[PDB]
Amino acid sequence: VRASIEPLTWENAFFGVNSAIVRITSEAPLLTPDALAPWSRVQAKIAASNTGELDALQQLGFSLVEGEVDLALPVNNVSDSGAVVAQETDIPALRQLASAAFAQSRFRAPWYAPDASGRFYAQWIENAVRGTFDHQCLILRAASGDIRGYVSLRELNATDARIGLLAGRGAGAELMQTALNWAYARGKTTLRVATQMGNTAALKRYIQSGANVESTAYWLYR
Amino acid sequence: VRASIEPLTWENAFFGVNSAIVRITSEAPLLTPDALAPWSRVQAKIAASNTGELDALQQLGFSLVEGEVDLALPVNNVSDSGAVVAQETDIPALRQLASAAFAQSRFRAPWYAPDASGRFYAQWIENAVRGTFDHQCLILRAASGDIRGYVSLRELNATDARIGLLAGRGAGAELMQTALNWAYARGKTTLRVATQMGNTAALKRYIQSGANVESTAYWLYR
Ligand SMILES: [Zn+2]
Repeated sequence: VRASIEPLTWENAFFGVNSAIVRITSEAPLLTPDALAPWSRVQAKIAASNTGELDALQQLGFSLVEGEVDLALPVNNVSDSGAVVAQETDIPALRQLASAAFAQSRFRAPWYAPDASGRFYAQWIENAVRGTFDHQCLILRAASGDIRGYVSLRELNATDARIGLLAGRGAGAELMQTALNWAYARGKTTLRVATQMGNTAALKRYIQSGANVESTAYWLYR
Repeated sequence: VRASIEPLTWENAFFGVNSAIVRITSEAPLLTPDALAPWSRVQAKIAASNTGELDALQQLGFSLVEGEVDLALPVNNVSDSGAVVAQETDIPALRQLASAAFAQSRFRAPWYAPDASGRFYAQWIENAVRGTFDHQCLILRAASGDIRGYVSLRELNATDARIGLLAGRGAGAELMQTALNWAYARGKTTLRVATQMGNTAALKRYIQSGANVESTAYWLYR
C-alpha cells in the first residue's frame, strides 16, 4: 500500500500522545515499517469493502479496533420534541453523561488510557454547547427538569447536517425528531449519523426512523 | 477466553484443508496458543459489540477477515414477480453466475485458494436447486431466455425463512419481492438475510425493501 502519514495534531495535544493517521493514495510514498516506526500510535480508516487495504495494513501490524456504519435520512420535519438548546450551566451534567455513555469507543483501552474515551466525549459535548447557530447540543428534559436526553448537531454543507452524539435511554425517537427539526430549520435536505457496527440498538432505531446505509468502514490501529 | 476447538469437517473435505472453528462458552477449556497451534486455519465468529472477545482473540493472533450484518424483513403478501423455480438444467448456468458473483466471500484469498470461494458458492447454488420445496433457487429470465437474476431460499423454522444467495444486476427489487412471496406462501412472518459489512449496495437494497438489522459480527481467522 502507498500512504501518507500525518500527525493527529488535535488528538496529540489532547491525549498527550505521538500519534498519526495513514491516508492511502496512489501518489504517496510506500507505507513501510520504517515510516510507521516514529509513532506511539498509528490509525487507519478504510472502506469495509476494501479487503486489499485491510490485508496490506494487517500485514504491517495493524489490528481492527471497530467497524463504523454511516447512515443518512431525508429531512422531513415533524413533531416539535420540545427540546431546548443546551446552555453553559448544562455543561457539567452533559460532560458527566457523555463520558459514561460513550465510554466504549474507538478510544477504549487498551489502545488509549482508560480515561481517554471519557475525556474525549466530554470535550465533544462541551464543544457543541459552546458552539454556534450551526453547531449545537439540544436537550430533552423530563418534567423534573432533569436531562432526559441530548443530541449534538452540525451543519456539513448547503444540504446536509450531521448528528455528532445522541444519547438518552428511552428517548431515541424524540432525539431523532429533534435532529430532523433542527436540520429542517436550517433548510437541510439530508441528515447524517454514524454509529459503531456493534451498536445494533442504534442501527435499529435509525433505520426505523427512515435511515439507510451510506458507507461502512473499519478503524485499524498499530 | 474459554472455547472448544471443533474441526470444520465439511469444509476440510471440500477445500482440502485442516481447519477448525472456535466455540466460546463459559464451560470450555482455556483457549491457548498451544491448542490453536497445529491447525492450518482456525475460524471464530463474534458479535461486533463484544470488544472483550475481539481483544482476547487478537491476543491469540486472530485477524479480521470480514464483518457480517444479518438483517430481517417482515413478510407480507407482495405481488408476484414472475420468477420461476430453477430446474436441474439451470445448474450449469447458475454455477457459473454464482462462482463469478461470489468470488470475494470470507473464503477469499489470501485465506483460501483463489478458486475456493467460487467453488463454494457454485456448490451452494447447485445444492439449492437440488433442494426440497423448502429449499429452492428461483430465477428471473431476460427476453433472451438468459438468467437475469437468482435467489436461493430456505425455511429455517415455523416463522422464518432465509435468503442464501441473491444476485442479478438491476434485478434486486424483483428478487426481494420473489423471496418475500416465497416466504409468505410458506406461512413465514420473517425473512432473514446476511451480507458483508462492505456490501453497501446490498445493505441499501435490503433496507429499501423493509429490512432492519438483527445482528452484526466479525469473522476472524488465525
Ligand atoms: Zn497481525
